[PDB]
Amino acid sequence: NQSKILTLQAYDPAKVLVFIGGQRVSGFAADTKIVITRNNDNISVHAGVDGEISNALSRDNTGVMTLSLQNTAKWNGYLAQWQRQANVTGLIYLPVQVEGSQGLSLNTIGWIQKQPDLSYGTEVGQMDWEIGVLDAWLSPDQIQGIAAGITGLLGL
Amino acid sequence: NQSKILTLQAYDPAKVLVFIGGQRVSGFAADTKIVITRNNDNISVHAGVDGEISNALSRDNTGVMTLSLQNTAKWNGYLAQWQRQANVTGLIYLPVQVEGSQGLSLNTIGWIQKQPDLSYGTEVGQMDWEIGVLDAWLSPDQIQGIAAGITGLLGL
Amino acid sequence: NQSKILTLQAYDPAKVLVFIGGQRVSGFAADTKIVITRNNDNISVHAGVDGEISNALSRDNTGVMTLSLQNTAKWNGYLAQWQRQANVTGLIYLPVQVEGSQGLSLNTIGWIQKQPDLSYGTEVGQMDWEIGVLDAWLSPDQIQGIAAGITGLL
Amino acid sequence: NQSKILTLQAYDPAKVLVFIGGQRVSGFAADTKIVITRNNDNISVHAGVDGEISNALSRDNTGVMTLSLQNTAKWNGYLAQWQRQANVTGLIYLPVQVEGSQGLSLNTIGWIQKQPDLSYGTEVGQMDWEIGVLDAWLSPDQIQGIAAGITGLL
Amino acid sequence: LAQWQRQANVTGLIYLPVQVEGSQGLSLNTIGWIQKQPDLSYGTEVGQMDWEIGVLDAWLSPDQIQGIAAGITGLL
Amino acid sequence: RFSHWVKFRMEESVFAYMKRRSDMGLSMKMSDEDLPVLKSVLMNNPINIGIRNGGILTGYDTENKVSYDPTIIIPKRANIPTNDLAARILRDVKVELVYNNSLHYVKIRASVVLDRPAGQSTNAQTPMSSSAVGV
Amino acid sequence: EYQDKVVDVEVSLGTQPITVGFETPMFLAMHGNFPERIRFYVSTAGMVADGFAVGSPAYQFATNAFAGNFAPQRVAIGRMSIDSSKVDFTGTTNTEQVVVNITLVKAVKINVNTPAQIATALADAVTADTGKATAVATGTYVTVTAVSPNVVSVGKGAGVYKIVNESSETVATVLPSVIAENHNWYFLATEARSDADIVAAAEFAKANYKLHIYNSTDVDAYAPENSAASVFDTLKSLSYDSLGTSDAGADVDFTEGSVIGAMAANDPSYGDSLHLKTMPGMVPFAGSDTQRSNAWSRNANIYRGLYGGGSYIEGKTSSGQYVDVIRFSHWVKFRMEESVFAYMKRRSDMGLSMKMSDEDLPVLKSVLMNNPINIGIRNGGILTGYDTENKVSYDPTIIIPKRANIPTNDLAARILRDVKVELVYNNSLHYVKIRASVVLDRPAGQSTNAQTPMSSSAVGV
Amino acid sequence: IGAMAANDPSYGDSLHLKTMPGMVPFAGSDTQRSNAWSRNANIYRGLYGGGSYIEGKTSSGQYVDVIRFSHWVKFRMEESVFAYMKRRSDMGLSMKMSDEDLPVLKSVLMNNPINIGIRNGGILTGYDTENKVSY
Repeated sequence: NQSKILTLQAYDPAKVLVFIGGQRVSGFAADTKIVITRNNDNISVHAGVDGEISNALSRDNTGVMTLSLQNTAKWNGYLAQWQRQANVTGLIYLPVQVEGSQGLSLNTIGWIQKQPDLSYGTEVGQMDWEIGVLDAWLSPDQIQGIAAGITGLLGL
Repeated sequence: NQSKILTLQAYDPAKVLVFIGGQRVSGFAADTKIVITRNNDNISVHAGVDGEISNALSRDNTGVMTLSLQNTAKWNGYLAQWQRQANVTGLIYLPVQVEGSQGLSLNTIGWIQKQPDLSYGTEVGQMDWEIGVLDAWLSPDQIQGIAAGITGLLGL
Repeated sequence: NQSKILTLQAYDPAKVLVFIGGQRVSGFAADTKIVITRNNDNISVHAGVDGEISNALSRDNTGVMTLSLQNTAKWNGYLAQWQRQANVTGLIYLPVQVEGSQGLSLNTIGWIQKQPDLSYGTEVGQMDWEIGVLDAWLSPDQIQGIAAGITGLL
Repeated sequence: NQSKILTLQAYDPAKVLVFIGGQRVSGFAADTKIVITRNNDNISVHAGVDGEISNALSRDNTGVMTLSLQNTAKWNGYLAQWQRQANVTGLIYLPVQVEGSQGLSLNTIGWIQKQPDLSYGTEVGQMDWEIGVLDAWLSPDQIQGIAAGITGLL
Repeated sequence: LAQWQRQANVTGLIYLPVQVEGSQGLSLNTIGWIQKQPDLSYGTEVGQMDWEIGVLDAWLSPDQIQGIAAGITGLL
Repeated sequence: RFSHWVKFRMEESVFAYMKRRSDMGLSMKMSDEDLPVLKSVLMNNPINIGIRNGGILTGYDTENKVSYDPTIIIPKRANIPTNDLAARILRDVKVELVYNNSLHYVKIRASVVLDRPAGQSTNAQTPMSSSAVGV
Repeated sequence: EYQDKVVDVEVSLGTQPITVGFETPMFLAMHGNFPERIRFYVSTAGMVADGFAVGSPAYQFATNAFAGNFAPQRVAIGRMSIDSSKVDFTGTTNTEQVVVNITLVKAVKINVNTPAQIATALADAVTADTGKATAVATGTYVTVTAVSPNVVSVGKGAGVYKIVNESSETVATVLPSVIAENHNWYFLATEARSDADIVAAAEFAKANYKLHIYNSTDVDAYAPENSAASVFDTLKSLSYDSLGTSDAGADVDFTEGSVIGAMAANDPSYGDSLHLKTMPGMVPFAGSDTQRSNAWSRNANIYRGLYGGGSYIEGKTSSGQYVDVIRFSHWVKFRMEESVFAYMKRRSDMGLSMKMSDEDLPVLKSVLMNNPINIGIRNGGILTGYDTENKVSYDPTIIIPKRANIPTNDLAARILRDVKVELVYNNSLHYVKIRASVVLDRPAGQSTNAQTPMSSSAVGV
Repeated sequence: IGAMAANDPSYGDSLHLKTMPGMVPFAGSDTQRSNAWSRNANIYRGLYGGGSYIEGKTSSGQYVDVIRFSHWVKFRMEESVFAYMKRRSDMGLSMKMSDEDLPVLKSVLMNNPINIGIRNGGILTGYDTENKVSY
């Protein structure tokens, strides 16, 4: 076969929308906006004494989301104030939504995990917020023609 | 001796066919399509107290298969939907086949092990799916003149 | 042995038409007009210590076509407006076709990759727009003859 | 086919006005006058092994504009004083607008990035102040015509 | 060469014989393949394109010259 | 059905391109500088859509030793009869396609062994492809 | 005209349509399908539309001609008046005979025993089938004849037999008439394959600069050299030039078309020959190996199969000269007449007709060197350079006389003479010999001499 | 014949020690075996339980594999040259006896008969230090 264009419109980093609490977030830095990862694998395998393989689904779905920002963005102050308020009162849970472009998306409830480290140097620094999320299953959503494809897979 | 061409026709990456569930997979990325590896060695050795060596064959044959895809491929959505369905109901086992070109091939039953991590950056990212497979013994199959060669080996 | 003329028709640069999006491009600069290059080698070779060698076929045909235009051509404004529109909306792919006079041709889908620098000086300068193409295989459609089947003692 | 003149008006370097902070700049050196370049490619391409290709749009438009001036121009002292004042106080952003004669234009906000070397010799030397711009998109405002909608068979 | 490249790509057979005969110099005879395609420039003058052909073995052979002194030479 | 789809969606693309040119005032003209453009138009709407979806075959065949790539030919101004210039008609445009067949019937030849899988000769030599005697 | 659609698309199936310069063959058949004596056809389907029956000699010739690798896209058909026709069953057959037959479009059916019974059975079905055609069996064959001025055409298929048309018009007298209507044909083939008819055509073609081709089933072709009872022997004695080849189907398939199909588009300027060329439709020669030797001395070419394929071996003509040389001579003649003639007309139509003077005659060197000569050199058909043994050069020479050297009589007649030209032909390769050697173990050490080999002995006086 | 029909001569493989399904071990004494050997009359002798052909020598004393090798070289050397000539003539560009085309035969001969005989080891190559002659 010959070459083929995977999509019709190009992936645009500015088209990726990040919402925390209900407000869009601006002030990203460097060449990595967000990184979404899980904490544990989906299935753990165990060997047997006579060749049998037993698989067990995992029931933990927490994950981490690293947000990279410049230290000149007001969202740094927003997050710091939220952290102080949460420590004082107790409310720590806020909604988190990420609308990807030509890619998977996320919609769950998150919290602030670890405060980054400042570094005042010659250039402008970078702060990386770890935001933990309850459910970390990515959703096809915008991508079309998925319902038909799912029923196409065979298995026994 | 002089130089020699190992084969007659060149190895072609597009000629390698990957089937999951019964559909060919398209959307590979970078410079590595698939990586097939085992989890344990085939034989474990033990030393003795007077020079004897005892060898024990392994009875576990599970392995891993890393699938590298762009985050603009629909198979990402297919796999995500399959993962959600498997979590809801319980069916996780689907057939996996890889037909190599001028190389070893695979034919077994696999499952989804760990979901990769998204990374929205300046360039187009890469997602690596770990697919675990029951049996990971590679088969010569297409390669001819193997049955005769096997009976040629001596040993005692 | 006597010297032989290769082609009965001279190579006329004005017959090398460039079509982007269905419109003919005019206003090319001096010296070169079109430069077409690939990005990676067609066949890679894995040399062995003993002597066995194996080759692999490349599945990537991305290339870069360079267009040189004068500062006073309207096509510079055309390309700038197209760049802005593609940026705001998202559709960035348009057809590209090049017809050779007495040489190879090209017909694929291209996009604007890099914008050129703009210098202002005593003389009229030159700006080289860099256009990328999906596939960079040159096609011998204009030449008549089928000898590929005849050739080859493999 | 007959040769055709591109533009009915000659390219006059004196019509390429440079405005920094609202004042016209005078005292340019010989050879080139203005050099405008971007920093990164407009579109990046991710080539795949099988053949699928995907592209991404760059969201960074930082560029560098080079101004060449003679050692005897007052604008060198102007720029030095502005550099010192911006250093002591902190405000470093001023508007920059460039109007082309028969070419593209530019209008963004710029700042002084690098100071040039100062040589003293037998002849009068040249100093190239490096000015950075927020966005380096060239604008075809002066040229009249709307064919971007007409072009494009995507 | 372009047609051969396309055909070798679609089918798979990429090896063809290559033989070079020198006038008063060394020669070469091995099996070769097309490795890299050249750039295509269009300008005021007729340009040049340099096809890069790879060879299995690059040993030059002195077959045309007559004389056997390799045995004579050598005080090793 | 395929033949009708090719006809309906091939004249439409050409018609659409002509209309766009006339709306701008720059209507198409029968000259060597513009006729070649039709290759890009035809390759765009009808053809490339038919190649992604697999309807149209491509590649090289080793039995016929003939390629399957689509071809397009366009007349030059020197071959148009003077009458057609008066009537403003262009003809003899030629295209070539190859259709891809589906699968309908399949046959299997199973075999069940009882005592031992059939043995093979120990001839480990590469199998010769032709007989030396040819007269 | 009115066009209902701005764009119209014709879609067909099966293949895409195939125009080059070529030399048409002419086949002199026996029929009455038109009053003309020559007509051009572009496809077999055109023939049947004109009432020609499938499997008829004219149809079989055309289908083979169009199947060659160098096939022409237009054939020509002669016409001789039919007196009757025959279907001969002097050969065993054990399957239904589908004898196609057309009047003014049916297919007679026969079942099979002995030839006498089947021949009689066919005649029975022809009658009471259409009482305006004649059919009568006689011993071992059936004669078919038209009772009225009604076109009748007998075909062929599914059987083992041959069709033998007959006519009262001799070939020697018909040919002067067909050439009158049209002369745009180069190859000459004849259906009437009698010994006298073939010789008559050969004499005619030689005097008209046509090329004559004929197949023959004669067993005497490969008979012992002493037996000069074949047509090939007669032509060899007469020193005629015609390309003949022995073939078993020469009277059932008319394989002349296959031979022509490999020459029509082959321009002589390349010096290529008929050696090893493939004829699509002929059958390999079977006669032992000595029989092959006899045919070769007869100048009777054969179709021989080697290494799975079929190969035509040597195109020697009746006189012994290779065919490629003969075609080159005709190519040289034709392309020099047109070139000089075409130049005079370009000058006669401008009012400035060419005149006999030393300031105008020399220009011919630029004309002759341009069209005929230069093409040959480019295509490799004409040798050039130097000869290291005879010490002569091969470059073509052209000599033109001077006005002072022209007799007074010629100036009155306005005709120039004594223009001389020289050329060298380039010969293809037909046969090759090899002397291989094999060494078993450790050949002895070679001589250690390391001097330049002296090329001549000192003592010579 | 069952032990030679599919045996490719290019390997230089001898007929020595090959099994002959269907024959019976030779029952002669030690002296008889010697008498037959000098006669060039091969025998099928059983050793260590199995059966094995012996020495494959021909009537004139030459080893059979050498005889087979020579025929293979002849048959498959003229064929390659003949095949190349035919391809040229089918294109109309038949070979011509000139210095510009005769040299091509080196590539043809090195292709089919020779290189096949070097991969399989039938044809020796390299340098010999006793004769001081290359192979």
